[PDB]
Amino acid sequence: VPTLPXVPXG
Amino acid sequence: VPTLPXVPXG
Amino acid sequence: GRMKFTVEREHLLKPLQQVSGPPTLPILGNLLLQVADGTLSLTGTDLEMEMVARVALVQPHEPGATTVPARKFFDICRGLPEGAEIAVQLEGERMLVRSGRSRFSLSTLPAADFPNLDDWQSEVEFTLPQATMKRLIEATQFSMAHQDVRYYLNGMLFETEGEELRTVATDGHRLAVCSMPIGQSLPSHSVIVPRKGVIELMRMLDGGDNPLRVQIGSNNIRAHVGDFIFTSKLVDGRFPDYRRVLPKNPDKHLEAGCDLLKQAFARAAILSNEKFRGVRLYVSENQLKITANNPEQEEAEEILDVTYSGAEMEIGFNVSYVLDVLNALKCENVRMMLTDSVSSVQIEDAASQSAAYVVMPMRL
Amino acid sequence: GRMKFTVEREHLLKPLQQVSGPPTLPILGNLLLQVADGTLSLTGTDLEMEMVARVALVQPHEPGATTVPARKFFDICRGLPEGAEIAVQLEGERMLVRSGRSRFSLSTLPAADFPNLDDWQSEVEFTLPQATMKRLIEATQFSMAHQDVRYYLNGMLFETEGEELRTVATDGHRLAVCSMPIGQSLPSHSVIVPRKGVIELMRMLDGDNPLRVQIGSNNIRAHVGDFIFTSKLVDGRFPDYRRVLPKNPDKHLEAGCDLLKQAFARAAILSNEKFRGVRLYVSENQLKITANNPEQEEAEEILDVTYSGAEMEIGFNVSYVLDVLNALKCENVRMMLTDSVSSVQIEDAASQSAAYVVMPMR
Repeated sequence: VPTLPXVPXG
Repeated sequence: VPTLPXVPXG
Repeated sequence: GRMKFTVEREHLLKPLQQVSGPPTLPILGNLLLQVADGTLSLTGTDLEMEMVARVALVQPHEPGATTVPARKFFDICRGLPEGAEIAVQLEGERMLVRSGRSRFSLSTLPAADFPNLDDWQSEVEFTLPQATMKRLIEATQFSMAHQDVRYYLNGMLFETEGEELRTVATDGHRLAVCSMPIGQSLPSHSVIVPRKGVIELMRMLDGGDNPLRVQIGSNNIRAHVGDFIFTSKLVDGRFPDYRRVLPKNPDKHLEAGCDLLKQAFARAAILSNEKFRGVRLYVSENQLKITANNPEQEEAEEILDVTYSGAEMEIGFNVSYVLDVLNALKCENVRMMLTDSVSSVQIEDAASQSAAYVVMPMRL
Repeated sequence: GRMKFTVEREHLLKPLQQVSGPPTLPILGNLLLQVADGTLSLTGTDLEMEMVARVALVQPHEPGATTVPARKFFDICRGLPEGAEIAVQLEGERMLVRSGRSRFSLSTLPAADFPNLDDWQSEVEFTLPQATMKRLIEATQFSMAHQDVRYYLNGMLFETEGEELRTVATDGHRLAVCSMPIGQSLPSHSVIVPRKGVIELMRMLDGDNPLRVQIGSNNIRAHVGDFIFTSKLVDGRFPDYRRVLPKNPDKHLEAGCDLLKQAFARAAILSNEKFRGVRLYVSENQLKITANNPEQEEAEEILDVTYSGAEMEIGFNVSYVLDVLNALKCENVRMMLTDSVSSVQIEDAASQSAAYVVMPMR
């Protein structure tokens, strides 16, 4: 379940 | 909180 | 097996919903499907009650039987577009459902393991309007206990006598009884219908012109509506006799408007104890005063014009029980029959004796 | 004190309902009542936000202030009959409510203990239709996180830029963004409204008449009719929605909103109850949706669509997808894809004001 490309956090 | 007098039970 | 059928969505939807009585054994979550003699039969059960629906098959079919997950099958047919055609066949341990370019493959269990409910001799038999059954249950359902040690109080008594069918429900603090004529000479018989049977019963009524046929048989009750048949076990126990909790000679008769009394009690209840909910009634000549207090020392007072000429009296009541009765009566004028501050009160529609309600007072 | 007023039930009902929309501190369950200058003021707070209503007093009254249990006072007024008059006066540590032959005595707490929100400098100020604010919130509310350790994701971003007001919400897996024009030159500003603030904002909307907003460094305020709402902002750094929008999603798919929704809803019946994964096979003018659950049951849907790109198969959480389709209420939907491991962008085919981004599954 990969995540929105958020930095940090994903 | 008395009860309806069922017989038994009240 | 060989089971195969094709039917319109519109003819399958109400059958499926009714047998899908909304964490059990695997097979009990499934519907039994049977194709035979131009008829599709759908059955759902929980070992205690059973629901069977019949659907006519006007398109080619092949006899057979299987079981499929009930909710998933109903959601599939309900999710299809209106006017859809649903084709069903078996393929090993799977049921293939096809409609348009939608394909579904549901897991099955053998029909030979679906439990059949054995036969029983019908002892009482009668038919009555759906509206009559609806009135009998709605008049008393709210008084039933819930998860009571006395398992016989969780259900609703169904009593036959002369020309009338009667329902009774009580939880030990309040009682409701309602009798209705049905125009048939019936024997005398007293049975307890469990809580879930009452609910399923209520579910069967479509407010239509298809009369309801009842069969009662010692340990089982059966109901027929159109192409539907509901069967339920009875509760094994002795129900208390409502005739012995009716107050004798409640000679203090108070009459008041149904709506005004209800609004006055609803307002006073705001400042009553959250746990015990006690309100206090002062009955005097043509006047009723209702008061309520809570641990925070807040106070409410209502004064109503009523019809009353008996002795003055002070009596307390769980206001929730009183409101329950007033909402069930849906009346224009209500009649309260009082005896004294420690005795039960009988409440009725001022212009109808078909229903009666008995409520014990509290001490304040 | 001397507080005393008599007012029609009908003029007090809606005011009371709006302020008493909340088991915390005793005083926080109470409304602050104030009689002053021919006006009755009702205030409710939860220490982080507050609602204030003002009602005109056309009958004799005496100034004063007290606090009274909100829910009980509301239920009393709403329980009184239509056209009733409600007379209120103070009797020591109690408030007496009279109407007809109905009497109520409620306990009070001193008004001096009702908490005041600090003053703050307004930095951005604008007005806009209530319907516009309604659209902005409804377009993105469902995408907010709930109880996320990233406290800032539990709210909704409100961003001003040029002529447009913008809203953004995301929980780390999907994101929603909606921009509307308000016709005013605005300063660039970006603040996070907390979850409960968004709810109260929606409650005070009906949808043509104006709504006035004031944004500060740590507070936001909204004026609607005789109502004023104030909330504290969330102190954090909201991610940049520009950096999660897929770059160059060249695969464009268009389909019927309703037909696509019904297909996904049927497929979801046989998807995994926990992961809710469905598989999308896209080919020339065709979409094929499949679902499988641990019990080895299988669903399949085939739809006619508008698509001319390379063949691709990509998985999705069918609940996130349906959420977007329920939010769009569209005729035709447009999905912009890149590859099987990259985010997708979903919009109304005939409206760019709102966009949705959803990450795929494996």
